[PDB]
Amino acid sequence: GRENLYFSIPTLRTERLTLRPLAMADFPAYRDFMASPRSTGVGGPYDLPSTWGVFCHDLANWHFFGHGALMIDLGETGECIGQIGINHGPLFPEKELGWLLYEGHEGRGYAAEAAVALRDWAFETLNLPTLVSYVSPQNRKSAAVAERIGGTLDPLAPRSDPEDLVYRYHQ
Repeated sequence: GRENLYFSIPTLRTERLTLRPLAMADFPAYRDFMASPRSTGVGGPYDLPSTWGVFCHDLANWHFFGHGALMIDLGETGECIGQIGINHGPLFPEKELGWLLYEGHEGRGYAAEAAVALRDWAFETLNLPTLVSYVSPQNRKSAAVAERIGGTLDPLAPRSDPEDLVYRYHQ
């Protein structure tokens, strides 16, 4: 006669990767990257306050928008090799897909694999009408990844830096 009347951030799996929520343990390697010349292709290097602000933006976007950054781990091993994310808020004119890999992990298709997974998740689960990536015109590596995952340059797209390129993705 009784009745039952009373009733988060994703972890995505790809072929080779686990894309999972940010944790404080991740900050040291992230800061190492962001302080270094390696980061020039994501607008770096950055000072510590700026690095902390981006890391917090990366996590907080989930709460605010239902999308955000995920750390990239290899398989079930827990080895963290970089980050993939979708960004919005006052610093991004449109919802924006970005990625980075730590030193030693390029050339194995990891960035594209992570980007495809989060891109598809956004289009499928969030039903986003579009998605972009902001890429500096000298950044060959990011331009190649963007184009591979189906991005096309959009010269009319808004952007915070007039010298940036904008890749746009669809469907």
